[PDB]
Formats: sequence, structure tokens, C-alpha cells
Amino acid sequence: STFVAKDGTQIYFKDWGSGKPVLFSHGWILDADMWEYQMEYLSSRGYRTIAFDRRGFGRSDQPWTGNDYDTFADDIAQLIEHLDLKEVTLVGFSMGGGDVARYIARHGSARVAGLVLLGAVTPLFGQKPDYPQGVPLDVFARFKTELLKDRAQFISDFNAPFYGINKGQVVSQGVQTQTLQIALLASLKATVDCVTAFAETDFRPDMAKIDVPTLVIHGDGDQIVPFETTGKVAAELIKGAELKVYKDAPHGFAVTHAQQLNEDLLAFLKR
Amino acid sequence: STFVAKDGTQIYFKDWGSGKPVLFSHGWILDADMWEYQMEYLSSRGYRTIAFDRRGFGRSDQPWTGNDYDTFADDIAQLIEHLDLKEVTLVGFSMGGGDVARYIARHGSARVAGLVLLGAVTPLFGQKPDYPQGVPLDVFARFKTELLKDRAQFISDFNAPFYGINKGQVVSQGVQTQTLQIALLASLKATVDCVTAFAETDFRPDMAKIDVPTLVIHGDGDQIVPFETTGKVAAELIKGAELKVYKDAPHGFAVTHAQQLNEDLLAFLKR
Amino acid sequence: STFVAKDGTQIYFKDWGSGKPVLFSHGWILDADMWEYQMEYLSSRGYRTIAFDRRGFGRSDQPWTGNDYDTFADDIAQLIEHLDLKEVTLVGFSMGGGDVARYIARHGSARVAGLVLLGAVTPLFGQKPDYPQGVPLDVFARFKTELLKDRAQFISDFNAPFYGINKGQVVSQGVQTQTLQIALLASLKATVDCVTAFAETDFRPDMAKIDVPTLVIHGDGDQIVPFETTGKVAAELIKGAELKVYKDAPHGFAVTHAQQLNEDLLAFLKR
Ligand SMILES: [Cl-]
Ligand SMILES: [Cl-]
Ligand SMILES: [Cl-]
Ligand SMILES: [Cl-]
Ligand SMILES: [Cl-]
Repeated sequence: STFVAKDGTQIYFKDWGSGKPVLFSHGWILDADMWEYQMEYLSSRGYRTIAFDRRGFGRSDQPWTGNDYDTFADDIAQLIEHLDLKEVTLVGFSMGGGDVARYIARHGSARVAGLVLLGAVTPLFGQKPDYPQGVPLDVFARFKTELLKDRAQFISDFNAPFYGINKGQVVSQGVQTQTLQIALLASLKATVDCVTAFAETDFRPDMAKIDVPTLVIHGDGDQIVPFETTGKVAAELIKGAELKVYKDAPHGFAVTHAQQLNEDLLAFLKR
Repeated sequence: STFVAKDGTQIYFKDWGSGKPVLFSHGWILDADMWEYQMEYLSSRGYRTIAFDRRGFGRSDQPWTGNDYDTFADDIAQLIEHLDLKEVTLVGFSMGGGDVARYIARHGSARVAGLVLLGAVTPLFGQKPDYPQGVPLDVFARFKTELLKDRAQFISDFNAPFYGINKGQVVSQGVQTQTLQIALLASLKATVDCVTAFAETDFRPDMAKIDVPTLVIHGDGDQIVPFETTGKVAAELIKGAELKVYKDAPHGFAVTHAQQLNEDLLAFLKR
Repeated sequence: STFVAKDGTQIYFKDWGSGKPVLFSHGWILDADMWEYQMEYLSSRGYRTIAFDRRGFGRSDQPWTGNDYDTFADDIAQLIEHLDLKEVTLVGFSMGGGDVARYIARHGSARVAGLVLLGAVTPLFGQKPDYPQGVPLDVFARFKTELLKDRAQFISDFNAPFYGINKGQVVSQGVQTQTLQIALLASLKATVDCVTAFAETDFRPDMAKIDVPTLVIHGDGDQIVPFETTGKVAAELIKGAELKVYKDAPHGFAVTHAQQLNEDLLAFLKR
């Protein structure tokens, strides 16, 4: 399915099953397919599951402008409006944790039953004056330089630390092939602009606005989005949030810990 | 090109050339591109060729519902009506033999000049009480279990018995790459529901409804859809059907036996 | 974005940034993504960048008919008209040098500020009675035969001479994977007809119609489109054209010499 955002950007989404809705926001160089197993799992068990390709990614249009969290958050608002969703459980992975938090901050939580932040960049990923423990901006600047030289090889090399294959996690060649295939669908421009966005955007004000049940899940072996300065802090800053730590899990844990995640999502929805 | 099915599903198709129409229905985890050489061959020789991506596959939408042979047959009916096709020769490969057969069973043959069943699941693939020679259902249940764990690696491993590479057929790396790339476009949900559909659907009543010239072609090395219990029987059950057995040919014989298939299709059309 | 051509063919394009427009025409078995680094570079520096997927390629429709330079040129005209572009700099790579030249030839240069020809087939690629130095037609006949047997393996094998990898150019596996992925999106029919088109079409008359500033760039290690009989002659035949030769550069120099190309394009636009 598609809808057209305010600026004319066409956004691809899937809307499966019926019942209470669960809306998924994918990570960086991924698309809505990263959620296919969670969607099948929950839609076969009485839920409606919705997942979009972020602007610039997968099957969506690739606009030059609007590659920032405020626009990402408003794109989600438009999707929710378009389908007239109510009591939605928002689920964000990695950089996609930021647009679901920012949606709540910009639009409130009247339509929202709950929030799930999976290996998410919230509440803040990069360094700030009062957050020297964040990732230094020159680290991201280097990634951008590499992406602007050869993004295809960048993505290909990113598979190992993403899935923790370099630390003994086991992920098939098939999954690695699918990951690269999907990543190459994306815009070079959106790919690089998203680094800027997740490097620099501060979601600490957003955390104070989250007034729904919230589950934070993070792998403490995550090489991409460090657990200690992201998920651990998000769970403390969000009132009433629950935290689950998957021991030694990598960033790409929707793959390596698929069944555990499916069960945790179900348990949260049935709380 | 696209048409929209009754339930809102957008379906991609290609419609090439002019003349008497030949409408192709692809196999499992493939899409309309599996026919590109047959389409070029026949459309360069004065036929109109049409091939669609089944719902849930290729460039088509991925609906949660309607992944069953009655709906697939009705999709084909909608395409035929969409383009107002007459004297159409229907050509179905593998699981795609089922939806062309079920189209005739549900809609009759007023628009149909002839039927070709290529390595097809017809008349019945899975075991029934009166068909113990069919494939036991626990075989398909295991496939579903494996697809719900890692469909990307399932498809990758499937290449070998599909093309008979495991038994000495020679197929390029290029073709194996293209096969996996196209398979990964598909929905996880459609991929799994199709297994249920081809495992359990009985097309034996459909065979009695086929009242047009019919050619059945099957490889006798077919490791996926066994000739003895499918194409052999389909040819005996359809009145006036002709049977061609490709010696030592695998399931993926539109690739391994491309030229022979092209020439046999042309001869059938010219009969 | 998309527009619909005269014959109903839907063509995908990207339109990025603002400022003076630069319209890019890709090579054979590529798509608009081949320009992503040039588009990012120029659109980050005050230019509007536009690149389309040629009919039969990438994300565009795959028509049976119209796979010829006159139609290609008219598709470009229709895109220029669709966006009401003025003072456009046309940039064509490889076979795409032909449709920008033919667009000037058929429609004039009222809308055009400049022309850039990159490893282009202009002014004539294949042999003619007065051009025995051209590539013999049996060479292209053999490519077509191979493509009509196994286009996927043809493309895979083409990576090496395209990028000069067989002559010590260094190109990542990621770029080669991306090149194959994009090529496989294309129509078999379009892929084959384009060979006929660039083999046989004579752009020598077109050269005399080009009355705008023109930069010709070509690598003199080009194994696909020989510098001596194409770019070298195009630069001599177009009044006032500038020529730059990249020493030992291959056909796929937008990849191997990306930064040098970006800087040359920018220098040209600023002249
Ligand atoms: Cl269960
Ligand atoms: Cl608390
Ligand atoms: Cl009979
Ligand atoms: Cl010169
Ligand atoms: Cl040089």
C-alpha cells in the first residue's frame, strides 16, 4: 500500500491482519521487511500489524528534503491519520526508535496504547556538551565520508558488527544477502542524511513526554548503538518503563533473537 | 502495468506484443520474469504474451488475506477481463498450474483456446486418504517451519534441487543470483501460505472441467513436483491432453530446457 | 517520481535539490542510481539534479515497443516538458550519450544550456559502409545471442571489462553486486533491443545540430566503447567542444574516477 505525505513523498507500507494495531518503524539501511517475522507472528495471533518503508528507503520515494526526525515523526502521524489508527502500540528499532518517540513528542499519545524501543538510539546517541559519553561526531563524520565513496561496500562490511558475526553470532548468508539487497534500494542521500539525524538529534525532551506503558529491549553486546548510553538511559528517563536486556545480543537481534523478541512483544501486548 | 483486484490488491503484469494472447502463471517464489525468454520468443513470432506477479510476489502488493487458489484463480479472471482477452492460451508452471486450472474450473473456458501445464502440481500434490502416493503433509509442515525461521537461506538452499544442480544440471551463478533476488521480493506470509495452498488443494475435480486442447510437459528428474503423481496423472485425467516428458529434466526446466520449451510452446500454438 | 510517456509507458525519475537543472541519462543495464554520487555532489552545491530510469530499466515500465533512440529522445523531451526545465545541462553516459544527442537533434536546444558526453557511443559505435573502423555488427549479434541464452550470467561477466577489473582497476564486491542487482531489474527485451539501438544508430548528423557548450569525457582504457572511434571523434565533430581524456580509465569511470568526474562536472557548470 502507499500514502502521499504532505510534501508529495509517496510512502510504501504493509497493513496485515485485524485487531489492535501495532506499528513498526525500521532501523537505518533496512525497510519494512525487517519486521516480516514479527508481523506474521502477531497477525496470526489476533493483531493488526503495520510497517512502512521510511522515506528514502525500500519501496518509498527518495526525496532530497525532509530527511530529519521531525519529518519522520510527521510521516508516522500521517500514516496513523490515513488508517485512522487508535490504541496503537508503536515499535521502533535502532534509529526507528527516534521517530516513534518524536511522533509522541510532536503529536501526543491520544492514539497510542504503548511503546517499544528495540536497540534504539533514544534518548541520545551522539555527544553533546552535557553528554560526552555519547558517540563523538567525528565517528559519524567518518561513516559519512565512507558512504559518500562507496555505500555498497560500507553496507556489506556493516553486516558483521550489525549482527555480531565478528563475536560468534551465527547469521546465514541468505540473511546477509537480503540485508544488502534491501539496503541498496535506499537513496544515497537519505542514507547519509539519516547518519546526521541520528548523530545529532536529542530525544531527552521526548522521554519526559512519554506517558504510556513502555518496554525497552536492548542487547548488551550491541556494537552499533551502545546499550549503556542509550537503552539503559531511555528506560530510566521514561516513567514506568520496563527494561529487558538480551545477554550478549547484537544490534541485529530481531534476527538472532527472533523467537525471544516475538514472545516478549506478545507478552507486552497482553499485559 | 498494474491492475487492482476486487479486495484492493495491486498486481503487476507485463503485456508484450500483439496477436493471439498467451497468459503465463509463474511458480512458487518466482515472479513474471521467469517467463522473459518464452515471452520474447513468442512475441517476436507474432503472439501477445502476458505474465503477472502473483499476489504476495515480485512487484505485486502483499495482502495478508486471499493467499489461496480460489483467489489466485479469480485474480487471473480479473486480468483476463481487465484486458478483454479472447482465445487465450494459459500456461502455468509448478504451483501456477493450479491457478490456471482453478480459473477454468471456476469461470469456464469461453475465453480459453488451450492449456499448458509445465512441471505442475496438478491434479493433486499432497497426500489424501485416497492418494497415499502424494507428498506427506509433514514434509510441507517442515518447509513452513524452516521458512518461518529463515526464508532467505531456505530459498538459497532450494536452488540446488529446484534446478537439479544437486544431480549434475549446470545452471549459472547469474541465474541462481537472480532467482534468490526475485524470491526475496516476495512476502514471507504469501510464501508460507502458498505452501499450505499447494500442499492441500485438490484439483482432481478441475481436471474434469478442462475441455480445451491441453499440453502437459514435465521433467522426469523433477525433485520438487514428482512427475509420476502429478503431470502423468493430469495428462490421463484431462480428455484429449497430450504429454511430453523431458528426459532427466529438473523442476526448473524453463531454464535448463529453455529452447526445447520455446519450440514446444510454439508448436502447440500452431497445432 | 513518475511521468507517463506518449505511448502509456510509466518512467521513474528522481528530482533533487533546487537551482539550475542538470539532467542525467544512464548507460546500458544500469538505472538512475548510477548517478547518485554526482547528484548528491551537485545538489549539495546549489544545483537541481534529475535522473530517470530509461524505459525497460530500473523502476520504469517495460514496454515491448519503443526501445529505440528516437523514442528515448522523445521520453527525455517529455520529462523536460513535464518539469518545465530551462537552461538544462544534459549529461549522458555510454549509450545514454545517444538519447541526449538525439533529443537535441529532434527538439532543438532552446531548453539546453550545455551537453556532457561521458564514455558515450556518440557519434557512431558500430560499423557503417563509410565507417569500417566502427565495431563490427557480428560482435553485437553475438552479445544478443548470449543475452537471449543467459542475461544474468552475461551481466555478471560484463562487470570485469566494464570496470577494468581485468586490467588492475580496483572496484569493491559491493559495487559489483549493486551493478548486477540493478541490471536484473531490467527487461530482457529492453536489454536486447538497446544493443540493436546502440549498434546501428548513427549520431553523426546529430553532432552538427549541437550548438551549445559541450564537454566530452572518455577513458582511453575503455574496453567497451573505444575512445578512438567515439569520444575522440565526437569532440572533433561538435563545434567548440572540449575534450578530457582520463588516462587508462575504464568504461565504468563514474565509479573508478568519481571525485575527478564530480569536480569536472562542477567546473563545467561554473564556466
Ligand atoms: Cl503459540
Ligand atoms: Cl519510574
Ligand atoms: Cl482422452
Ligand atoms: Cl578535440
Ligand atoms: Cl587523468
